[PDB]
Amino acid sequence: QVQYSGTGRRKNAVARVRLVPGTGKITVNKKDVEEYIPHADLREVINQPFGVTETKGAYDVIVNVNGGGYAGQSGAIRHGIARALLQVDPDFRSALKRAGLLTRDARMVERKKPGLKKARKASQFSKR
Amino acid sequence: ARIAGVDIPRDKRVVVSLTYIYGIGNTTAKKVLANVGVSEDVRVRDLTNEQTDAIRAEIDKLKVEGDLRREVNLNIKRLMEIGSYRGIRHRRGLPTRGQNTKNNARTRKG
Amino acid sequence: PRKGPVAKRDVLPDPIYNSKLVTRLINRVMVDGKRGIAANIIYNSFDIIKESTGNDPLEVFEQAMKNVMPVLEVKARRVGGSNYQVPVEVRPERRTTLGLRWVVNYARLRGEHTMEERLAKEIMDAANNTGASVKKREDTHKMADANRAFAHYR
Amino acid sequence: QKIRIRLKAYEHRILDQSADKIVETAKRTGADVSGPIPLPTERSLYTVIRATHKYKDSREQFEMRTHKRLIDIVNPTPKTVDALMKLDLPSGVNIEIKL
Amino acid sequence: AKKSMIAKNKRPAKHSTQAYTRCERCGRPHSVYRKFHLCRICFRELAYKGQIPGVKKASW
Amino acid sequence: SLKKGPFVDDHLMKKVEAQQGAEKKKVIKTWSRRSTIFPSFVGFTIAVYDGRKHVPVYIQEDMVGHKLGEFAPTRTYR
RNA sequence: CCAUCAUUUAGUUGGGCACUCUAGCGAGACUGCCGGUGACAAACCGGAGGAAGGUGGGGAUGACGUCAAAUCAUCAUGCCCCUUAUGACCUGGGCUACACACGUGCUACAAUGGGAAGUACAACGAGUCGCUAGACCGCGAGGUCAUGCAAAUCUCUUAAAGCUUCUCUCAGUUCGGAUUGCAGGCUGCAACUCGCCUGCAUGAAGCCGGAAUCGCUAGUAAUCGCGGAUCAGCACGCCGCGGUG
Ligand SMILES: [Zn+2]
Repeated sequence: QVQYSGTGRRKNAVARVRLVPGTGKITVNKKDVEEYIPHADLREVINQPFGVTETKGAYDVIVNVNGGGYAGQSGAIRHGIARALLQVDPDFRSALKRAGLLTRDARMVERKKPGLKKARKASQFSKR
Repeated sequence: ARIAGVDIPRDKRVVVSLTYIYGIGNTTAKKVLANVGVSEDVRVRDLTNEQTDAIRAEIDKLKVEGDLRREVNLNIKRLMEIGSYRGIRHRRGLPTRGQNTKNNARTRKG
Repeated sequence: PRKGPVAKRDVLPDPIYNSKLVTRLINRVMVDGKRGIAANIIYNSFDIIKESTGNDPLEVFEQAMKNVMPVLEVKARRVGGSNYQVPVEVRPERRTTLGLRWVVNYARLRGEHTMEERLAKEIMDAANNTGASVKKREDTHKMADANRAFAHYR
Repeated sequence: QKIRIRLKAYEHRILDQSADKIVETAKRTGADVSGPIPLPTERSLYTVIRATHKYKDSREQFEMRTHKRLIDIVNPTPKTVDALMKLDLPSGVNIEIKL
Repeated sequence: AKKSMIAKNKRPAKHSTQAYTRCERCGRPHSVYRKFHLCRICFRELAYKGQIPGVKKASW
Repeated sequence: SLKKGPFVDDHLMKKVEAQQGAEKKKVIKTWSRRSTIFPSFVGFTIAVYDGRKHVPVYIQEDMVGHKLGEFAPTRTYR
């Protein structure tokens, strides 16, 4: 077969995605994406690159994901799917580029400082 | 009258209404209702006179009455009349377990 | 701040209805960052709207917003030791801010057995010029257009 | 494969230097030495109060990293054993040869 | 009294749960690290001078 | 919770075994406030040091599982 | 680690180092180009390209000086004082006392919730007389026989909020969990004063808190768990880590 592979990262989670011609479906870690991320609607965040460019089918998606939480490792899946689509035809690097969908989100958990309750929350004060 | 001691409430399931007798908590009600075979079904007490007598005769094998208050009362009574460090505290309205009395007596001394 | 004006905090339009207003409404119901609960609440409320004497949840929601949002707000200020209040105009983003805020605040205080039975009912009562939200708007308009007295040269 | 090394140290410079020493003097007399594979670099963390009597709300933090390195030898020879157990430099680096 | 207590610390204890650690330079009994056997503020003093091998200032 | 046999001290148990024969003396003066009241301590009069003095306590029967320190307090309030 | 292959309970075993990962060495961000403003200047506003754009995000790094600020109790040390006692050894007791007043926190006053059953997803760290696999006994905290590991190999460690069903119905309550009675477990020579945990029973105040006052500008506030220093045992405190946002 022919296939297309990309790697997506977001917030302590890394995903390895594979594009394969088919009829439109995605399975992750040997389960169905309806069951793996059955939260409400994060799937409609995942299927956005197909919605903007290469509109819209048809590829079966196979991914291998590990790390982070359920909402991080779906933005990571989106990242990877977008990169793989870029790999198919390089002419997509404009429509995708306009709508984000191509950049890594570098918003990590800020580190805790000493003498503070959290990264920025301080203790309660009393002028007297 | 009702099914033990006095006045198990209406309109609620038995697993909860049986809590209202002094000495029946939550797991005890479960075990009593299970040694017979009575369920809740559904959110009401619409029992039978065989189910009431069923769940009435078994409570007799426990200490769920003013037979329990006697036990607890005479226990604290034996405590305060030997030495006794615990009873001395029982006689002052002060925590009887070691509680570093700076605020922890608002419950124990009002 | 002190340096000068700042940005506007772009929002991400929710994918169900593709409407940034529903996004802000989800963000206002949410407490403690539990967003899936807020989303379930808003979607059940809109299902309740359409199912019972409805046309579409976006339409009646926009009309309720239009009937609630204010157009004349006052600001209590200090001059030199005596404080008063004066009316002023109202820029657009503040308007929708206030609208959402009032609707959620006064649906939270309804007194039924579900946040949906409160939210759907309250924005329906709002799209028909009723409910403490509309009365709050009218209290505001009455405070203004009266306290213009000590505002006419402010 | 019936011979393998392990090297720990606090400086990756000295670590890589000695790893190249052993790899070179191994493949000079034999063949097929698996590369100096890197291991995940343990780290510790020590927080301390930097004042002798009071002021808990100002501290100073220390650490101690420990770099790791792995080398496996394939098909030794009655000369590699000799030419290996003899070289010894340098001082503050741990060496542990297990068959 | 801090010269008799270092002596009393080094003799074998009268019961299992009667031994306790002290610093080795000084005799400080509070906040000693038992990988180094050094107290809170001899550690910060010998870390500078680069005498303890390993330890250095951390930032990330 | 010493379900592996309750706890007396040897000196205390030695003294009580030694007097177990006849009618007893009030001079059993021990510090030993950790010991429990075995069912043989009845009728005697133990002296329990409370950090300052030796308080005597007469051992009835209802006090048979408690400790010897529960009958000689140490704080002196009012 | 498992994409192209056979295989089983499985990345396991044959195979491979493609991908992820680990960690050495390099690249990359400079108002560097393009338009306008402005004394043409510095600088500011907008665009292109790029993972990143204007000190990209965070840490370490604290001048001359101020408060005779703090510490002779970490350690040193000038002067003064004690010396059959202000030095030294032992048992038992305070340091935990309670008419009250002030500060810093935790748990709640419920339906955006309480209870029952099922299904998921992390990261930082620790381990030899230590971390305990597995099987069995106990309602439970735990116990017995035993197994791997001085560690990317084994273990601590199936995270909790989350999602899906079934209930309960606005009440001082199937909310809340203080206080007290009885029976146990674990460490320790020994848990009365004075430990932590388990089970059954009891079921307080509290229905969102005046004057006044605090924290915070984005993966931040709010909320949820996990680890370890100290340590036989003992954390609502402290230092870190990540999830939803
Ligand atoms: Zn020291």
